[PDB]
Amino acid sequence: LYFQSMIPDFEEFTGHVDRIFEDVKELPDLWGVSLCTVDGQRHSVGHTKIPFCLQSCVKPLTYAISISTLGTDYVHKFVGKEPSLSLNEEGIPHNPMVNAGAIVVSSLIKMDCNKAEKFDFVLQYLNKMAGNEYMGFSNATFQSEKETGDRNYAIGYYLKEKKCFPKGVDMMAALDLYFQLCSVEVTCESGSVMAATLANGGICPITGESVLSAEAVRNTLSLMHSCGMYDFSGQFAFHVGLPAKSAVSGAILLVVPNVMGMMCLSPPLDKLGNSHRGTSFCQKLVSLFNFHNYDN
Amino acid sequence: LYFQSMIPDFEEFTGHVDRIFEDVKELTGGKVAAYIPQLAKSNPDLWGVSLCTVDGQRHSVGHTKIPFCLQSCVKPLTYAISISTLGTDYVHKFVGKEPSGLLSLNEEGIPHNPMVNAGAIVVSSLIKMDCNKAEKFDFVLQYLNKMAGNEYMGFSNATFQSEKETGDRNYAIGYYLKEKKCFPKGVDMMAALDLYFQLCSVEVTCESGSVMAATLANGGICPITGESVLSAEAVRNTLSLMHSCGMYDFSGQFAFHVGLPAKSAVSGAILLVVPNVMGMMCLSPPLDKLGNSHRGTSFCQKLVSLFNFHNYDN
Amino acid sequence: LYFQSMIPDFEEFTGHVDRIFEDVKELPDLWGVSLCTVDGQRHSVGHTKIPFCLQSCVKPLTYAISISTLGTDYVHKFVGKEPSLSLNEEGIPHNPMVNAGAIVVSSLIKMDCNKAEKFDFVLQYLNKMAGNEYMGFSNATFQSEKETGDRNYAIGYYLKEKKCFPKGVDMMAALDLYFQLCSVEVTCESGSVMAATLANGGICPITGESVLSAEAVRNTLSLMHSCGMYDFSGQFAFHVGLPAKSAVSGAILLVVPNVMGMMCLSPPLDKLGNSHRGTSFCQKLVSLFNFHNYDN
Amino acid sequence: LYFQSMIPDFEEFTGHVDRIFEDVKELTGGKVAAYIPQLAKSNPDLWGVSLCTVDGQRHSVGHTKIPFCLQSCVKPLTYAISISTLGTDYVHKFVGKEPSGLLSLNEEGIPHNPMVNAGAIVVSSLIKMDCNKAEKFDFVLQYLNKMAGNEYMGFSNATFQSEKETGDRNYAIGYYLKEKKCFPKGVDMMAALDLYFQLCSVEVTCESGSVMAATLANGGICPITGESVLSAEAVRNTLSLMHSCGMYDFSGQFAFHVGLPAKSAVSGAILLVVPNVMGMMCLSPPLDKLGNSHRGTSFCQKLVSLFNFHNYDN
Ligand SMILES: [Cl-]
Ligand SMILES: [Cl-]
Ligand SMILES: [Cl-]
Ligand SMILES: [Cl-]
Repeated sequence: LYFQSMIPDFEEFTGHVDRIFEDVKELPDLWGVSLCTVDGQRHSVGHTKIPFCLQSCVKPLTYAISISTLGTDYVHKFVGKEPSLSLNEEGIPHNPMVNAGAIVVSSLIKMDCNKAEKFDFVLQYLNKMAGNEYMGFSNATFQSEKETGDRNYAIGYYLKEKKCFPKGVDMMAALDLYFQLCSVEVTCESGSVMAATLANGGICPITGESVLSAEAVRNTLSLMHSCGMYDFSGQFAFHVGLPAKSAVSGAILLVVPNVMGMMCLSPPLDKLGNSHRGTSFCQKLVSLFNFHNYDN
Repeated sequence: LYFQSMIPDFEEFTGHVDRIFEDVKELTGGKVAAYIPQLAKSNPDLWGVSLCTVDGQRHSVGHTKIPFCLQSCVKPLTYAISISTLGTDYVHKFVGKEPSGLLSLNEEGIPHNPMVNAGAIVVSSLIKMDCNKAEKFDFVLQYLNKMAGNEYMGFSNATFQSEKETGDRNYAIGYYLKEKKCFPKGVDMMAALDLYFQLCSVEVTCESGSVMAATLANGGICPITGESVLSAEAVRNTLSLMHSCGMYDFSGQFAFHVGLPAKSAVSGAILLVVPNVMGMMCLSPPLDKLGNSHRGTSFCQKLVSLFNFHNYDN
Repeated sequence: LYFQSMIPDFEEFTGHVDRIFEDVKELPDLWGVSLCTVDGQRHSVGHTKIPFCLQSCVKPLTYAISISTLGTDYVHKFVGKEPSLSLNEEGIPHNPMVNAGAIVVSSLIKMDCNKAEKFDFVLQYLNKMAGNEYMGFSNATFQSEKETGDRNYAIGYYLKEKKCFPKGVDMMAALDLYFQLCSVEVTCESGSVMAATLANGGICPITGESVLSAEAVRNTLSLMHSCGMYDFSGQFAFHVGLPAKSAVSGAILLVVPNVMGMMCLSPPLDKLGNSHRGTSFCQKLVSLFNFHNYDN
Repeated sequence: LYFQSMIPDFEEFTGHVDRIFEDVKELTGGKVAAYIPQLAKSNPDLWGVSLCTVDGQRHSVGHTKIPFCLQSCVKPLTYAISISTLGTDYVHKFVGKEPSGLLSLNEEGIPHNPMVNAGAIVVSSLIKMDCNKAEKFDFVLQYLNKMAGNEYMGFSNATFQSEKETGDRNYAIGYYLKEKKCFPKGVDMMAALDLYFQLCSVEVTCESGSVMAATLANGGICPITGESVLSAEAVRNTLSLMHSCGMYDFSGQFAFHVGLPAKSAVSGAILLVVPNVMGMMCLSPPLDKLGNSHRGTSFCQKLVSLFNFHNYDN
């Protein structure tokens, strides 16, 4: 019912999406948008079958998995809940959407097990969030972050120094898993289904599978709202007012709660590290359809 | 329809409100700011909650007809008036749109947002710039009256004179804003402070405050009068900034656990908006360390978590 | 004896001073340098009889007077001792050379008395530091700081809010005195004698009068060394290595301990608010004569 | 002549040194860092002071022949070597010249100064860039030997291996410097860390350390050998930065009350320079809250104030 009021006519709605997508082209030239509604209707326009690495787009997914498997109380002994590297007053990374927090979050998953298993455990949730659609792995990107990710090594050693990891966790193992998860590949199409799972309270809308808890989803959407677009997060919360997560790949994972998930891809980044076209497209779509979280 | 799903049964809902109100009485911690024992506003046991739904249903429990000064609760109201009369583009040349950091100016040389004192002082200055002191006040008071559906609205001259004589923090901010050139042309800093102190001294009750909060919950239309008070744009902006900046240093925790637009004040008030459902005003003077009502905050957390009112609840 | 080794031949020394003064002209066009040795020898070149307001150059003088009359222990309950507005860990202005500290310092002087008397009490020390040479007052500058000094009013109200003043002190009275003292006028010639008093352990070298205590002078020279040139203080300490104080008037009060005091005037300021020519002249003079505090 | 005025009578001077050394034994507060009870360096009662005048007179009292690792005391020595071999202009493209703030990079994107770990790591990297690990070490060790007039100089492999295995703070700094591109061309970050950890593990005694400090007091000429070890420019820079950055967060207090170039270390050492008079090395392991020797600092304050050695004493 709520969905029906927000999008009465799907074909008409996709027509407007296409028009905005087109306008935004007035900005390689990779440009794609896919969406998946909470009742499983789909639309892609442009370059939506090209694989690309999740990179930071994975941060809310791993956080949601940690909450789903361990609960809020425990997770947030190790990572904070608000916008900010550095550490906060309690001596922990500010939130799960900044690198230091995402690294700590990564360390929390299946602490009793090895590298291969941790990865496979996360991957099983990601597969289900995507309704078993396209999910790959870029060894090129993985090896590149391993060899050149000095910023993350610096953060890792700092977290270790400040005692920010759970007992018995090897810092280097946690970094290795974090780099692996950043190297998972999706397309706009599969990514949109993941975002739709978050839009749909943690149930994958193309399979009906329960993937994440309501608590995990609520927490994740809250932190995406406030921390999901790096230095542009405040502007985005004000003008667009929806949970989103950006990445250096030029991806934007956007959630419209109880309506749809979307994944946009356009590699060229603005000064704040967010897709120039993706961001502009979100603003135009939300203004036109009154999807802002505080639209009446 | 949407309201019906969020609150299927009003009477049953008010029954839960009453019970939580009662449970929260067990909480006695916190310190009252600017305690004057003769004054009802300083009573640590003052405790009241009122609400007004977007379709005009009402419920009060406890001390809901005791007047108290809006103080910081006026910040989002004056902001909403400025946007409604001048538009986003113009207002936000003079004030920012985001949280500051647990005060200063931002990268563009302007106060971080309308919910911190420096931003609220600038926002005060923007209203009816071509007119005099009396008229600015009356123009704001007319919007406030209408937001409250013409229910109780007073003025505390004692509070006004007290802030004038001892509000050193705000004078420091005022001179700093002047030094950094943060005010519009033709504005006298001292006049803008004077107006800000006046607006902070406007009095409401839980009941009249709840209606102001309901006007925000209802897209800018006062639900007990049908009047179009604020533009939709004004309300949307206001609710966004209340969500992220409305509870001072507790704003992050509140956004995470409660997930609603709220504004706290040193009076121990909490103006809470549940969009498309209701406005609520809670009052309990004893403050926790971050300056927010110990009981009010606890009550909001319990009510919102029981009823799934968090903005991102499924 | 020590002076004799540092400057064996005064006439030869002044000849080099003149040559540097001249070189620096390759930079109104007000430009003057005066010096006064600790044994009372004098040299001026350029515009050394033009009065100008001490402004910030007064900050170390008022601080020295406070120490001389009240002692270190007491003064430094209210003001800190190191480079940094804001307040420090103990809730007090960082040092006497920043505005907030200079304002608090001003408040400490003759607390039991009125405006006129406070001023006259400070003025009696300043007169004696200058060996009774030129000392005036600019009402233009005083009224201008009163009407336009919003930064200082902001600081004043902040100090009052944070309870940084001694008991019973009216903040506005303290600001008024601080603005008055900033408006005291000297020439390069009279100013050089003040600086020579500091170079000579607190005895005015043209009169033999004991003006300030050894403790006051030592403290003052220490803080001038580290805090006396605003954001350029670290560079200056490293390359020049002498106690100096700059002001917005384009003045530089320079002390060469046990050798001489100097006052330079050149109104055009660099980006950090210090006289472009004055600063350059200090660097060249010190490199040539090996006057750096850590020169062997 | 200048020396004669500062210390008119050597024997009388050493007598006062001895008495202050004795008085300071009453101070037992402080905490020993990285306490290993088998190791002499961890003994809270380890207490020694040696000095060497610029004309080569010597005095030791207490535990002055116990080796200990230079740790941070090596920072100003490696810096002085870099300036002496490469010059100010070149070195200070890679490291700043001033105190940081009670860690990060400065406005120009470089470590704040050579006395903080990040600056000392970069300074390490600058030395003999065209050569290998063994040679860099030996080249620095040769200057250190000469600064110490060929007196005691050792190496603790236990300390070196310990920092390699558990120095997480320094690895974090190292990767950050690499990320921000703070090293010269051709330098491997890990090699520079390894060298820095090696130099920190070089051992001296109070006696040999005092001579190194005397070389700095004497314009770069080792006073017990007459050898020209460091350039005048190197020494002047080094003493300036020790004055302002040498005692971590206590540097301001120390500059104000003591007014001399000094460098503290986590070992409880204090290398103190009295220019044109003497070098001194004090050792007492228990540290105050800011990481400086509780007894050493107190002893320096008492000695300097009694003898008027403050740089701005008249
Ligand atoms: Cl790794
Ligand atoms: Cl006023
Ligand atoms: Cl005044
Ligand atoms: Cl290593």
